Amino acid sequence: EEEAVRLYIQWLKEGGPSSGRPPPS
Repeated sequence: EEEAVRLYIQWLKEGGPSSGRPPPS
């Protein structure tokens, strides 16, 4: 897809909001 979204993915992949880290843009 990209990298931008990909980090959302990666974010989400590691738990997203449940992980702790802020959403990537």
